[PDB]
Amino acid sequence: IAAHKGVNQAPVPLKMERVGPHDVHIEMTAQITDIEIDKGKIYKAWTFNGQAPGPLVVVNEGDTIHFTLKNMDPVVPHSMDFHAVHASPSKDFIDVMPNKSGTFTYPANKPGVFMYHAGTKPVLQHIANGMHGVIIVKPKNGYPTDKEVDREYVLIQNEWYKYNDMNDFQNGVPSYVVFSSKALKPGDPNTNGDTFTLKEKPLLAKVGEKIRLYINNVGPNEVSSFHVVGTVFDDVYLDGNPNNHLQGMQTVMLPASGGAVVEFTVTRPGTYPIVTHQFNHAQKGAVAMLKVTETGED
Amino acid sequence: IAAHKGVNQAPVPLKMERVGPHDVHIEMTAQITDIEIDKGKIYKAWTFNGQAPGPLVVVNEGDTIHFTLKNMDPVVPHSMDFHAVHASPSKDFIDVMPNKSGTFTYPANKPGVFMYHAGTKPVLQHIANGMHGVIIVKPKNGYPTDKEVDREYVLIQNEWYKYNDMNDFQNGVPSYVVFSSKALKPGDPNTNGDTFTLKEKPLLAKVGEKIRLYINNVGPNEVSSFHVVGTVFDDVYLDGNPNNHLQGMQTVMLPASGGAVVEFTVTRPGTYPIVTHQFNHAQKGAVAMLKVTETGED
Amino acid sequence: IAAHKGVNQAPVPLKMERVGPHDVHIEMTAQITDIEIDKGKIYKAWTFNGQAPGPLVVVNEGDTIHFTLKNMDPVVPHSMDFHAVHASPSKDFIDVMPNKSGTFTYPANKPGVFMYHAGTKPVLQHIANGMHGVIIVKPKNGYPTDKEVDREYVLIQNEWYKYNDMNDFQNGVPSYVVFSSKALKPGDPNTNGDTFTLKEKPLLAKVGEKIRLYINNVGPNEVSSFHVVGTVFDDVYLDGNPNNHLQGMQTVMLPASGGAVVEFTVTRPGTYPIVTHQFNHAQKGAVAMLKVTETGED
Ligand SMILES: [Cu+2]
Ligand SMILES: [Cu+2]
Ligand SMILES: [Cu+2]
Ligand SMILES: [Cu+2]
Ligand SMILES: [Cu+2]
Ligand SMILES: [Cu+2]
Ligand SMILES: [Cu+2]
Ligand SMILES: [Cu+2]
Ligand SMILES: [Cu+2]
Repeated sequence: IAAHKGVNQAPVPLKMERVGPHDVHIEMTAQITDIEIDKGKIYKAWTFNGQAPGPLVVVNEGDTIHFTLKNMDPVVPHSMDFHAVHASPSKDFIDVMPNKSGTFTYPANKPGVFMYHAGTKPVLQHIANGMHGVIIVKPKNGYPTDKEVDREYVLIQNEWYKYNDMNDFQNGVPSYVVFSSKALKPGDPNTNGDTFTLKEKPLLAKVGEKIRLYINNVGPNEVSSFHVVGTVFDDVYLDGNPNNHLQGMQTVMLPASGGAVVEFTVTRPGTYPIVTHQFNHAQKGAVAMLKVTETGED
Repeated sequence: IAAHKGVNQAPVPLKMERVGPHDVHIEMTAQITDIEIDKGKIYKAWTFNGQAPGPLVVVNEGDTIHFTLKNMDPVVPHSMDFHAVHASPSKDFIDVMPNKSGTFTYPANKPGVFMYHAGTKPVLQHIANGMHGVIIVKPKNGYPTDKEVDREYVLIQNEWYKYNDMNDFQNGVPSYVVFSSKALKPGDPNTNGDTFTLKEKPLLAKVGEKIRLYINNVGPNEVSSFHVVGTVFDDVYLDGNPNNHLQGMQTVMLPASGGAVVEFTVTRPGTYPIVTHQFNHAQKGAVAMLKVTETGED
Repeated sequence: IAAHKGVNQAPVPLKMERVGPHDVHIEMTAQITDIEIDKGKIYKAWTFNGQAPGPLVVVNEGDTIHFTLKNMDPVVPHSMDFHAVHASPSKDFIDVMPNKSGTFTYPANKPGVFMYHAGTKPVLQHIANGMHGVIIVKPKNGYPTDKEVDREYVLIQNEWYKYNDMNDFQNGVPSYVVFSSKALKPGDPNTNGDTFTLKEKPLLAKVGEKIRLYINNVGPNEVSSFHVVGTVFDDVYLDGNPNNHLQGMQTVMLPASGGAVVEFTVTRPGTYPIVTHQFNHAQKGAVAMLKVTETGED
């Protein structure tokens, strides 16, 4: 796109603030930002807020979201679709023009780990170019294993294709499949979908801890066979709904846009790979690392 | 196939009649019928009764099916496999020769949403050319959410490939992935697997209604990440068995031949897309529409 | 690999012996063995013990495994990863050098049907070349349907690609997808992943029996849509954990490395195909047969 040549808009922080016991304001941008998806490989991504996947959003079950999208893209309109919400797509997920802002309101009445993404036609084009992310809706009454969990992180899986190539998006194998982590608390890593960061800078944990991961496979195209090497998932909640409760899974099958809450215990010090067991995708980037130390540091 | 050149057998209505409290007769054809799978693109499909996917069959849990296949194909034998039934495949799912009829009897003792398809070797060839469909077996004691449902439809997902090309069937990406709807009651739409009909003529519903969809992904080759934009599935019964009960799913992962009953509420007027979240497949046709109005009409 | 030219190491039997009420010794080899994966097609596979998939391992819930790998490969190091166990991957799943042995100890504290595989980088290369298998961990308190089961078998699904071709492994469609069976009791078939053996020499059962299959899809890359023609799965335990209990499924979706225990009744004499319903994979080998006779013999 001619109007994107040379464009690299610095990331803009997510803005959220609660405005009522059950109402939250959220302000995001659509912007064009260069991301290093593999060593030496820059992708001029279409993003929310300069991250791909976009920034993490967390709300409570029953919150109504008052969402504003500010479109910084000079020529391409964009929109927002939250899987968490009940809304009219043709009224509430509509396009925002270049250099304009739009505000939309809708309720998040279901707990879980939901994909969000741009909903502008062709949707495949907007997602593949990077306009995806996760919103977590915390269950009012928690998860029955809440009191067993020592530490938690968010992981997202996505693919990257040949740059803005709709033929490749529809008919080709992914060039890269990647994990990224999004921060839940101060001190947590916050990364983009790439082949290397979570290998060189693993997530940290302590020997003996039970770890919870909030995970989603945003695609656009592949399903995911999610597995942590050296453990078994004690408990799994499909899409993060506390009722969808499985136990003792080695691997969790996730649809495109599929989410889960998974919990597992790390019993020994060492480095534990995290992968999608579809190992062609793991070979093309989709391996993260969890470093388990005696203290949780290092 | 030389004997199929110029052949276009007009669709023949499904014949069903109950013959006992737990016995039902079913008569279908195998026939060669031109179907417009994309605008300007005719596929000379191998079909049951001139539809692809074939006509909807509904029986009750515990019904024994007395099934007759009349093979109108001038040269290719065909057969029928109902996933709903217990049967001997080598005795009951056997080939019917051109211009011949065969009758087979077997019980449907499990509730749910089952694929049916031709079982003639090579099975891939018969399914890919269009010989697939759904049979629903209604649970004797219903679903626990039966009294919450306001309206219901059937949706089927299938792929189309290069015409009768076994290399493409085995090794290539689908040319099209499509939704079709099959009528449950008088007035319901009844369509074929194509890229456009359910976009131009959406399914209809009323603001505030809870909708049930009986769905199956007949393939032949892909899995499906089934999602309705702007809602969350309140309740999901995997393969339509009332015991396989999930709640609050954003997206339902379906194997090839996999079925489900899904229920969701539409809270606002508008047009709600229905897709497989594997968006390369959605881009190649697999998007339907649900139009929600104040009255349910229009 | 030059040092593999002409190499064909005869299969070596698995060695297992119990050494305590909750401790078991296991000794396996890594070796290079020619396997006929399709008629006239030899694959010089990287294997455990000269089989691909490797030999079946069965232990009890709560057993600690004292595992020894003897690496017979003249030049390539190999390692072992059991999905059943809790372990430190960077200490316990480490490489064993050519002509060396390594011993590792870890507990199997979860019931189910688990993949095992070599964990040497690049892992895709070792799995695709044949270093995969299944370990079953029997539940301390069994399955609630144990008393209904008349007969049981193990089936594994895997793919084969162009010989040791990392480009094909990552980016290409499988050349073959295959089933194999591993013996649970004296007299059971024990076969390798190929396109023909379980067609020409089907598994045997008796009319009216309820059959249990322990199944795993080891990949490396594809998911599986597991289906037995002519029946419906009465009961399914995902990953073989008794808590993950589904009923009345036509087809069971399995991730790469995904496992299940499935149970179904065969009501009539005949030959029942077993397939992955992703029929491009079935067409390329992934069809087995179950022959049901009045006596269970023949
Ligand atoms: Cu507001
Ligand atoms: Cu966009
Ligand atoms: Cu979506
Ligand atoms: Cu009759
Ligand atoms: Cu046919
Ligand atoms: Cu079938
Ligand atoms: Cu020992
Ligand atoms: Cu190896
Ligand atoms: Cu593994």
